[PDB]
Amino acid sequence: MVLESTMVCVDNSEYMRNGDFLPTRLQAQQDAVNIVCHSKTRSNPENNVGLITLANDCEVLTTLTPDTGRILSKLHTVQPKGKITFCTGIRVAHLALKHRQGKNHKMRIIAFVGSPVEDNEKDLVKLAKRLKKEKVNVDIINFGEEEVNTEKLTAFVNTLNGKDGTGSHLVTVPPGPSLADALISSPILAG
Amino acid sequence: AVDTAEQVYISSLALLKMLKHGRAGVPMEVMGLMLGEFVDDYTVRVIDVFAMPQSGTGVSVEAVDPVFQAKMLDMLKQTGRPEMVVGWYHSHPGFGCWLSGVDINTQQSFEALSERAVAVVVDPIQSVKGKVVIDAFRLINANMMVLGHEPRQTTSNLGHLNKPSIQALIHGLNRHYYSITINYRKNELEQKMLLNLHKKSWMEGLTLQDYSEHCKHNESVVKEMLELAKNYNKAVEEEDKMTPEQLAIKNVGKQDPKRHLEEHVDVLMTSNIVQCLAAMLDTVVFK
Amino acid sequence: EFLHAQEEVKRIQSIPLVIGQFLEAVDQNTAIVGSTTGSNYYVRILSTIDRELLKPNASVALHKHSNALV
Amino acid sequence: AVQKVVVHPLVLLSVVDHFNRIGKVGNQKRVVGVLLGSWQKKVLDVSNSFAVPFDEDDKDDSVWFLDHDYLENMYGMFKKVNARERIVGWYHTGPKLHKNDIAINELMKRYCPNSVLVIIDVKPKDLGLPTEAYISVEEVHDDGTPTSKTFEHVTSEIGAEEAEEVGVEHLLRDIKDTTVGTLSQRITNQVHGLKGLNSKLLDIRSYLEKVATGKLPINHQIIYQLQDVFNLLPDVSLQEFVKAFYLKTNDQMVVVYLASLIRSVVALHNLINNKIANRDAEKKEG
Amino acid sequence: HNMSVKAMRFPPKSYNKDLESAEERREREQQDLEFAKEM
Amino acid sequence: LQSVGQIVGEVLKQLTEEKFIVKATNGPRYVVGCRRQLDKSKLKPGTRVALDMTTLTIMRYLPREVDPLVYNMSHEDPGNVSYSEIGGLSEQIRELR
Amino acid sequence: LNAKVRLLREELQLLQEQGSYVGEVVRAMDKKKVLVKVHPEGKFVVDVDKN
Repeated sequence: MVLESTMVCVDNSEYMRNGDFLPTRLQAQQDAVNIVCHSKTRSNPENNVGLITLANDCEVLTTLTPDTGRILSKLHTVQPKGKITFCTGIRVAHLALKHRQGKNHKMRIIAFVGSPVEDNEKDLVKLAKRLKKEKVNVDIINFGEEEVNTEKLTAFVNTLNGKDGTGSHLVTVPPGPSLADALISSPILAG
Repeated sequence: AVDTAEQVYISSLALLKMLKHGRAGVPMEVMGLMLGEFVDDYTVRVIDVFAMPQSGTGVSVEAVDPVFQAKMLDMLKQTGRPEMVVGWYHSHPGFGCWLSGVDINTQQSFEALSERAVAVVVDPIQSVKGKVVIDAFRLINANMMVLGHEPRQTTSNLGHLNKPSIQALIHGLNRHYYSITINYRKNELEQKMLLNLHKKSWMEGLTLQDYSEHCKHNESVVKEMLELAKNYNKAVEEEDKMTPEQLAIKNVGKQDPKRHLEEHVDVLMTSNIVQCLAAMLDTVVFK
Repeated sequence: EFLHAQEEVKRIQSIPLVIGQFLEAVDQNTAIVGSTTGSNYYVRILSTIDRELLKPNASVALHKHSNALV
Repeated sequence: AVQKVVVHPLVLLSVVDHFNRIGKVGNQKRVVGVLLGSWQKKVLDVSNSFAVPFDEDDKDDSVWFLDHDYLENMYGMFKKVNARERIVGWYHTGPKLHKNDIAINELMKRYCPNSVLVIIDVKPKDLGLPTEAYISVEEVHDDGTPTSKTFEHVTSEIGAEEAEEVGVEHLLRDIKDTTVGTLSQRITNQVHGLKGLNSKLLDIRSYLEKVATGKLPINHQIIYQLQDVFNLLPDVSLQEFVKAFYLKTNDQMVVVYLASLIRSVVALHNLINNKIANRDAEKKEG
Repeated sequence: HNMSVKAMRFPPKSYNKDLESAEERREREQQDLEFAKEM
Repeated sequence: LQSVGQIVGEVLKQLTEEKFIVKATNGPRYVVGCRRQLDKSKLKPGTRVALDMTTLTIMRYLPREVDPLVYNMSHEDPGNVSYSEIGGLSEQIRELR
Repeated sequence: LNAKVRLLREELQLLQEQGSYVGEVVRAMDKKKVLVKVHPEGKFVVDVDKN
């Protein structure tokens, strides 16, 4: 019985908009977000969800709210554009987790990857250990044009949760054009 | 039981908020709720107040409306302010300080929720440049009076410093409720900040005014000075030709130059001296 | 202190006002005036007001309850 | 656009206690809130304000967080109690303006196309006003950018309403001006002016010292204004100016002469009256 | 002028008389107020 | 059953921004205040106003009175007589018309 | 100066008392009784103060 506050971090870059899947990866994000937010709503009725975008400079669309329809409507009007600034996006997401009405709630951040990322090893390891210092768990969904062997992501697994605990998890890219939400239905509960 | 040494401490912001809110709705009785804490059972501190929506076409509003109150209480917490409500307040415009008949029933609800609440009444139009009229009351029950006992047991003499007004006695007061003393808490930071009112920039003290209207004003003043000078000796001569018992009443309808010339002298001297000195130092401050 | 004290006496001027006609001044700070209600009164004058403006048929404003010249 | 802004003491007290109650929890540096007020002609009035959750990181000046829903619902909630007020701008208690101010101003320009930024100092140490008012504008020059966003200052002052005036008068029991006359007309005007002028000259001294030795980002508008300042100083050695000055001073002193004469006459009359009236009181006792 | 005001208050002396309104009128006023309150 | 009436009077002039002097239907004249939200540009001398019965503050302005006698006099004619029922004076009727 | 200040405060206090009517006396009586008539009412027979 956990009270959980979730932050969704959605990509809309110019590589994510690529359409290797049967629909555009936009619709993959929409229906994946739909199923995960529905799962988190039946996880606990008084949970709340917030939304932020990844662009040249990140920006928040909705503060933590228990409602669902506003999130769907807000993300439905998004337009694919921009680059990826993963580090600053995670930083402002962590800022949004603070100043939260649910002081007794449990933090949770879910991230989307659909574009190449220019991450720095020392920067990412410092960020990972700092985020551990404040007891923060992060789940990351990589798909589409995946990073090379997700090797940067692997460093996170080495640094972030994954050792002496199962508080974090990573889902690999689903290469097939078929609906990826059904494939990722299992790890979200088995993470 | 309760004693007569109970104290209430009101901040400056709460006072100014409630005063402005009461003055805004002058013709009717607006109301709101306070918030603070009870550090002990001798002193109660109030730190913030907020007004509440009213139903128009009347002069009284029922306090039962849980949605707004609950929303405000759960929203103020997000930015500090973990305090709870301690009572309510409403304003009597130009009447005084008392509790009307319905007011006992209105405060009965707060008494039921918490037995040590208080009611604050502020008079917005009877106060001017000090001596703001604010009173604080609590209710009593008649069954305890049937027992031949009186509430507010007295342990010291600091509770009877102010004698109540006759209009408070005319209404219920001591046979229905008791008043408590009041105090304002002051600190150095807000007091030092607040004294900046009406302060003017350094520009206003170095301008030396136009040299054309000044001579016009002096010329205007000199003529009335001349006329009062001419009228002085007439009143000087007849100062003792009439008995002095009616001397004061003789100056009840017409002006007297003696009192009416000193103000001219004063304003004229002040203006001339300051106008000279300003130019005097300005001639050398700049180049 | 006197400067502060001279200002607190303006508490009796806010709402209670009735218009009347000045009739006579028997002596200092005391007069007789006739209100528009229809009756005359022998009342007391406020100290700080300027006695020079009290002309025979001037119009003045009086307290509602104490019915004193204000 | 905007000529003057007027600030009531209520928002000052609200700023002070908001800063106190939010800084007691932890070591934050800057806090943000939104103002409410009114317009008339070109004069702006500020009445009250409420706080808002704000977060900013010292690591970088490009990351910060505000709340939208909080602002929206709180404005809607204050709408139900007084409909005359409206959003006019925001305030931050920073000692000096920061880099992120342009971004926040752009963010909340949605709710008011003419947002006005106000800076309030929470621990002043001088006699100057605690408030400063800025408005955004687009500036154009030769090269670099067709337009650039830049703040411009607007005159501000502290006003008062009747109820607010009586409240602040009741609160200021200890401190009150000694006399009203040449005293308040001299010290409150002249010496403070000298203080302010010296402070301004010291600040411009400091900036000029920063150049030609240190950083040296030579800027030309400051130089143009300095030339204009140093060219506008009048000359007081001219014969005609001296003659006119002497003529006006000699014209002015006669009035003081006359007034002093009248005062002496009145004093003699008062002395005579008192002596005559009082010498006729000892014999009544027998 | 200053000299004149310096020779101002010499002749006044023995003015200890200080009566405000009355001596026993306070009791009558209090009795009237109590009677009005009772009614 | 939770409302009260208001006295009716006529305004004469205003001393300052917040003070007016008004006369009731009967004799006495009062120096009174006004409501804050009410507009002050419509209060020309001679208009009719409504005042509170416990504080005597301006609350509302009203249109001019119409007497019940004049209202009764305005319209009372169930008759429907036309020019065909009157004869013998066809010249004076033209002179009047 | 102190006497002036105290007198001012007491003068503020003593301005909330009732006024007194003016009337015309027609004729007196025995044992301190007079008959007076004030215009907005009838005739009253009253007594006289001790001074």
